[PDB]
Amino acid sequence: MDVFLMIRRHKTTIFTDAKESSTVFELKRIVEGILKRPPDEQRLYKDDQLLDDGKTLGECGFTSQTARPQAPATVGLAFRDDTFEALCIEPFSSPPELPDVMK
Amino acid sequence: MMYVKLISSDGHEFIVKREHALTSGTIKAMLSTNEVNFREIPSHVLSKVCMYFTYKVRYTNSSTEIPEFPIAPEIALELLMAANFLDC
Amino acid sequence: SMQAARLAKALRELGQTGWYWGSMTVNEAKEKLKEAPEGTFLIRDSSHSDYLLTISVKTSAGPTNLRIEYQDGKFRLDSIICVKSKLKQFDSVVHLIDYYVQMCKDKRTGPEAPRNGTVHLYLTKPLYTSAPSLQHLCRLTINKCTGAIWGLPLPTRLKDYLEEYKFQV
Ligand SMILES: CCc1cc(CNC(=O)[C@H](Cc2ccc(OP(=O)(O)O)cc2)NC(=O)Cc2ccc(F)cc2)ccc1F
Repeated sequence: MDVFLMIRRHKTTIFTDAKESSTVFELKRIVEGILKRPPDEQRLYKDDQLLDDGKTLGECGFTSQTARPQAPATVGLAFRDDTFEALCIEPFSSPPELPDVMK
Repeated sequence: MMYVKLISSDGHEFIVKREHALTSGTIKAMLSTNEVNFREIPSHVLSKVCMYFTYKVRYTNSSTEIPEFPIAPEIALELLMAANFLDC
Repeated sequence: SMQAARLAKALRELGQTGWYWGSMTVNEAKEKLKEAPEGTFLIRDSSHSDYLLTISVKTSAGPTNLRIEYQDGKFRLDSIICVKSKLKQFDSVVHLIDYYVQMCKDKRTGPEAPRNGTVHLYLTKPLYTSAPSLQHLCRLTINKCTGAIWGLPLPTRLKDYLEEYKFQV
């Protein structure tokens, strides 16, 4: 059923959830409410692969087992003037080295 | 207003449901603009905090078996201080 | 009394666990454990006059129950099951649980029953009543990494927090 996701673009991350039966188009409709960019001006990716707007998240691979609230799956987001931009996701800072006591 | 934006110290923005952000007692005081700037919490810590907001809201009840919340040893010192700063 | 003070603290720690279910009947525990993996456990009040607390745990055969005894300031597993010299005593009941959990994590005990009549308690993961705080989840992780919290790069206020609950479960 429920699938939990991080929708990521550059330095922006959306925490949202959907149903495994939800479509990709339903996902872009979520993006529009929060980011005010219409669905046709959107591209969504799982890893380096573009997602067909009419598929369910399930048929894209987002299972409940793999998209948990404590470990959400990542969806990449690219925006469209005439050209669609390249998918680009800025990484989080890296953790410091573990102190010796804790190693 | 259904969502709020939380910004880490290295400039990452996290958009989460406003109801979710309220699990933090510190955030609930300020919110109860729609953005909060954490100028001492980095993104590797703040992202994990947001995952906890999700997990906490999903798993308040116990009609589902509550799974474990994995925390890498490397963030746990900083995550502790963040969790204590945000009161969650 | 120094006894009564140690028992108050024992009960304080218990409230921190997130897996203390308070007043829960044996049949509610059996229902709540029915679909859980082998070794899943919780602690709850005993419905028996002479016992404070009972462990409920999923075995391969289904949920079973094991009472905890308190006598002269110390906790141990019910002495009905084995000779008391084989049932280690503890000042806190969370520590009792932690011990048996670490025993199984360390593979010093498995789900197969021993043949020489010693204590056979297979415990893996607790059943949480609700999502614990993020602070407590971090405390659990630091406890699984080290016991030397006073040398940690942390404010004294947060070392006092870690000191209130030193267990790995
Ligand atoms: C692996 C844990 C372990 C267990 C033992 C033997 N254990 C028992 O034979 C317990 C006694 C018992 C009963 C009730 C109770 O609950 P309480 O009265 O204290 O609330 C506390 C103890 N029998 C049951 O579990 C049967 C039962 C199960 C589910 C149910 F729904 C109703 C009844 C020895 C060593 C061990 F390591």
